Amino acid sequence: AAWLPFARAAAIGWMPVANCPMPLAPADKNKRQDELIVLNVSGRRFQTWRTTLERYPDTLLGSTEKEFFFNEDTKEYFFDRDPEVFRCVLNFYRTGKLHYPRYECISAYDDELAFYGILPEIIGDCCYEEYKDRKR
Amino acid sequence: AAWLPFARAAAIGWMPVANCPMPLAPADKNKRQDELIVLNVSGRRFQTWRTTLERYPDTLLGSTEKEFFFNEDTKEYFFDRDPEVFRCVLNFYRTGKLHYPRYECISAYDDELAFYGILPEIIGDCCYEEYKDRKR
Amino acid sequence: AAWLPFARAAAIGWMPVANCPMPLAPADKNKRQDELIVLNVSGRRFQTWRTTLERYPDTLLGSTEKEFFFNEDTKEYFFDRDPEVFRCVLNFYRTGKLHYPRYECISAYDDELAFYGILPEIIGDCCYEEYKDRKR
Amino acid sequence: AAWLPFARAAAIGWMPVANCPMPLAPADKNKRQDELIVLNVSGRRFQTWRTTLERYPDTLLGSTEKEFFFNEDTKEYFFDRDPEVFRCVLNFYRTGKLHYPRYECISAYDDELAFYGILPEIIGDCCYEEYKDRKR
Amino acid sequence: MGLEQLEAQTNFTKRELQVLYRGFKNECPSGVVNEDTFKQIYAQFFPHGDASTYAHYLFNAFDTTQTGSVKFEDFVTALSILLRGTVHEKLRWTFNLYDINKDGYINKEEMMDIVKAIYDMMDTPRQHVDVFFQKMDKNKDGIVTLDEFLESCQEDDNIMRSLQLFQNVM
Amino acid sequence: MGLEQLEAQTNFTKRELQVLYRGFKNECPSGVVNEDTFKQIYAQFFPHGDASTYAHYLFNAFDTTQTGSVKFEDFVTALSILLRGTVHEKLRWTFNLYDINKDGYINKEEMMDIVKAIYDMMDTPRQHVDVFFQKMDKNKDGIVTLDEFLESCQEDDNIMRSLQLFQNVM
Amino acid sequence: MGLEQLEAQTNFTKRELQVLYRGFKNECPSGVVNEDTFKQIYAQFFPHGDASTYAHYLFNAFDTTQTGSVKFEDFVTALSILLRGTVHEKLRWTFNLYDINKDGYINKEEMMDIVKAIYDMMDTPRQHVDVFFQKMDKNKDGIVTLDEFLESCQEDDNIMRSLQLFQNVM
Amino acid sequence: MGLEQLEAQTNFTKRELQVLYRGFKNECPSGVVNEDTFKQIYAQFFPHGDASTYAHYLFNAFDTTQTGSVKFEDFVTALSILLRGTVHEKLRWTFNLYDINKDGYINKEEMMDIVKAIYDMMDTPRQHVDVFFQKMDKNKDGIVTLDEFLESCQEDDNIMRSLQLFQNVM
Ligand SMILES: [Ca+2]
Ligand SMILES: [Ca+2]
Ligand SMILES: [Ca+2]
Ligand SMILES: [Ca+2]
Ligand SMILES: [Ca+2]
Ligand SMILES: [Ca+2]
Ligand SMILES: [Ca+2]
Ligand SMILES: [Ca+2]
Ligand SMILES: [Zn+2]
Ligand SMILES: [Zn+2]
Ligand SMILES: [Zn+2]
Ligand SMILES: [Zn+2]
Repeated sequence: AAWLPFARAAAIGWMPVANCPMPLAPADKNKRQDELIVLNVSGRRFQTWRTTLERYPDTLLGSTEKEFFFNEDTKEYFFDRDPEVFRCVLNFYRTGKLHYPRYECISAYDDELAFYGILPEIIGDCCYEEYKDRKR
Repeated sequence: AAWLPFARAAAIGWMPVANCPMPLAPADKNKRQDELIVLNVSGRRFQTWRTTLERYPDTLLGSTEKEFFFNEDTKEYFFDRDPEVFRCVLNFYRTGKLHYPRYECISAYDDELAFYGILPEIIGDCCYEEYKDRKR
Repeated sequence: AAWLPFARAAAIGWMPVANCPMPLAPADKNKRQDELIVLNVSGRRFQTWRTTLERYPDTLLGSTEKEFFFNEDTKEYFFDRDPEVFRCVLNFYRTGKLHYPRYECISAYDDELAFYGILPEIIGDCCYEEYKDRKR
Repeated sequence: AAWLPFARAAAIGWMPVANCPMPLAPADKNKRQDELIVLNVSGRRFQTWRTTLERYPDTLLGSTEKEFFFNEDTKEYFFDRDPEVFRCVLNFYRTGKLHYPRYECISAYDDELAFYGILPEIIGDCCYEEYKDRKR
Repeated sequence: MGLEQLEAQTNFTKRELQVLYRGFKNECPSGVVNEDTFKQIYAQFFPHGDASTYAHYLFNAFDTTQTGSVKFEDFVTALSILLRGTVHEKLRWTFNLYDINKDGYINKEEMMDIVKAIYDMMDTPRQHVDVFFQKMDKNKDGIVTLDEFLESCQEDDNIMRSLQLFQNVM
Repeated sequence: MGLEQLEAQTNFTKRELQVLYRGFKNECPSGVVNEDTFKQIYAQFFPHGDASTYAHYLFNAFDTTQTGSVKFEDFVTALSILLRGTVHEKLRWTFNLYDINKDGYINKEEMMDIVKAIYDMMDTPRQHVDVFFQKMDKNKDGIVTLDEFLESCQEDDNIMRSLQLFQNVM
Repeated sequence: MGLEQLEAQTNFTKRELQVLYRGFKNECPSGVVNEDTFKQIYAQFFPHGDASTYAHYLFNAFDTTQTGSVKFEDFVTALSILLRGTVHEKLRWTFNLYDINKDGYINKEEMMDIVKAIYDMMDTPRQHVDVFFQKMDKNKDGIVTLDEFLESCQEDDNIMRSLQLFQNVM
Repeated sequence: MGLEQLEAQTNFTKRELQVLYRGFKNECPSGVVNEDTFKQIYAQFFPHGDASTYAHYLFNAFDTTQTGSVKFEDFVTALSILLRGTVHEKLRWTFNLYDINKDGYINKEEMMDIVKAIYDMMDTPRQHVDVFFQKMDKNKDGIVTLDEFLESCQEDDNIMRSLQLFQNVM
């Protein structure tokens, strides 16, 4: 909502609300600010912005699926998974591209992607070559 | 463990309380016993469900051997071992398959497997190719 | 900074308080200013001497740009970026040479360098061979 | 002092103290038990037994050289160095063999070994091959 | 998919539903259980025993929705009925499992398939059906109905004692 | 850039300036903040619609300094005007945007270009311009000046109500 | 192995048993705890000296169970005797070690083998045996029995003083 | 090498000695400073200036021990003298630096080497020695001794003001 006021400025004077756009007022007041979500994977405390996990709603960390892994007592999400592959999964929400680490095993990597509900078709061109070749 | 009530359902009527084998009745009251065990390896605090370590009882973390590494003063198991290879050892309890990290040395890796009591004959086909070849 | 009193010693007698250039007198009272700065990257708490970040002032961690990432409530800089590549970025301030991790992807690595404002033309000859070749 | 009482048992009856052996009584009462030393490298808290750093006295972590890096306030040793290479350096005190990580840069690795006062001649045969080849 | 939503439509607490989902997802990571998945689960419980056939009957008991493969929502409600639900729901579910062709009645050969399905997954040679029908059928025409099954299980207090044992999870 | 410096010259708080900076840097990290950058951002908001043309007019609205490409300083001060600034600054920014050739006037085709730019980036066939000029022009000559625009928005209470809604960032 | 179990059957505390286990496992982690293992350990204590022969006699002292190779259970109970056990157990262990062929007696060459084994692993030319037998043998026949050894160490107050020094582990 | 030991033989505190060692070791990681190392340090302080020659004179000022290369112990005591030590130690050290051939006296050409050494590492064209000798030499024979240097620096209160400024580290 830092770039939208610019689109909004271009509509002032000739378009109330109208058809089906999405720039005018931040309705519902979704400004529940931004909180650092603590994602505890295998002991390692990964820290990310709540908005970052919102980027891809059609995944485990995206949808309300992660709530099945939220410990209310420690007020954090716990995953009994690999901490190393999770760093790639978390960086996917950040950069926008899914990266394959050259050192990790393909099957180990594929299993973790299937857990967090991320399809391997999303793997960027930057290491799509490396992924395909190591998957035989 | 909570898939059993389905197996138990198909037996009600023709073999109830008569003999049974391993299904019927959650004996010994083993419930609520699952807590987060903390595994301090070289300062790096690893965290896993205690049932995950129970998966393979014929190992150090599986058997009561880990209790020699337990510290009552900090309520955690401390291991003066490499934190990096332990991630693989811990992941074996989770995924079911032992993965060889491509970046690590085979000698260091074999030494750590020998410590935790996991045999290298368990390394999955997923990276059995990598392990055999790098071991000359 | 404490190698200067030697340079200062060879000037006593023939150019004292007369003109000087950059040596003579620890001006501005910049002493005791060195504290451990905490750099929270994706949950992973990195810790460095503040003078180490001051080494290259023409970068994000070098300039006052990092203050946009500072949280007064937790008294630390938080970065919603990859913790792994940051280790390399931080090591650049320490060693003086930027190292490319062989296991990481060139695209992910270039994206992170662009964030912290370090140019890839600084990558040492030590792994300039690796960087150029893996960037096709 | 778990294996020495066995050597001691073989001398009972025919050798008071005598010439220059080292089995009979733990003189000086060096049993200042064992404390977990917290080694803070770049933010990562490495935890090792004091005895482990004693293994190789002719190094930085071995000799009283580390005391120049001990912060009395946080009651821990701080090193503004790479946390990743330190894991290899710490594992050297543990396993007895110095391992070279296949992913790290040779110059980066050599620089860290020179800092902790460990010579590259100590690198085990397990990855002496990998070290020599990557050093051109 | 909804933790607050499922808490209403099941008997499990918020804490139990989290444990059950973790227990569920560890067997099918966003894969959603099919017949093969079931076989792999009960093969783990029962070594040196083919669980193919039983997994087939167990899978046929599900699927009220669309995709064929049973989702967690339907997995947990079935488990809610089996662990916490009333006696005319636990038996109703069990009866539904015994009725293979899904047509209101359990017959001699139909029951024989299931007895064989459990025996195979792991003193009477499979013909324990003969003892079952003799003390479950009121009509004695070789057909046990739902109403016939429900009232016949009430008479044996030993089943009611085991069926209402209350089994907590976690 | 300068966190304490910007706090004085803008209306945003120290806390809001960081969020805005984080939001800016994520769309262009040290990289060339040009017209293409804008095209990429607004294409994400509105799929199946081409943001090329609007990106140009929006880029044309900026560039006051020297480097051509718009820095964060110019990005946030313009946003300080659009979100917090007085009514005569918000409209002044909007007028400056509608005036393409930077002459000081808005004409039929000039306004047509903006309408086309938004409709393309996302009921009347782009002839909202004819509705716009009919009740924004005091002279009725086909030219709307700055003063003409300012006063013509005051009479429509519906614009003032929307333009002074107060957006909160963070 | 068994932490609570060993605490009862040994004299070491729970805390000492962990340290001893850590000290043991570091010298042989699950690996074959054999004669060679001993050779490697004692070569570290005493450089420029060959521990081959002593390792054999020390390995011969163990092995009570079945597997030949000595487990931790047998390692720590023997150490419980050597560090905490009564004087008649410490000497009993030492006597058992000096008796190679496991016959119950110590003879000139038998004792000579031990002296040679330690001198080799690390002022009289190995003829301390002649000094040993001169004041340890009551019969003066060249044979020292268990009872002969026990009482002959009591008269030398200098041994009792050293043998009951109390070593603390950890 | 000893933190408690050096605390006695220097003026620095335990906290300062740690900072100084960190500052020292970062330039020569267990390498122990030689002439080349010095050149690399002052080249960093003074860009576009050859520091080879000065590093040579600065290195010759050290080495009282054995290896030629100056260790931290000798590095820090020299720095202790220069920063905290008495006036007849700071000047004594400075005098020792000016006496290149290490023979009790500073001559016109000897001083000329050092003035050139600093000028090269970074208004009078190097001949600032002429001003130096005219107001430092009591005899006026072209030789400045130690006693001649010490008393001549006392007379200029402006040097004493700068030399005793007290410079804290950390
Ligand atoms: Ca039927
Ligand atoms: Ca019937
Ligand atoms: Ca115009
Ligand atoms: Ca007009
Ligand atoms: Ca004998
Ligand atoms: Ca006798
Ligand atoms: Ca001279
Ligand atoms: Ca003179
Ligand atoms: Zn990539
Ligand atoms: Zn693998
Ligand atoms: Zn490198
Ligand atoms: Zn190796």
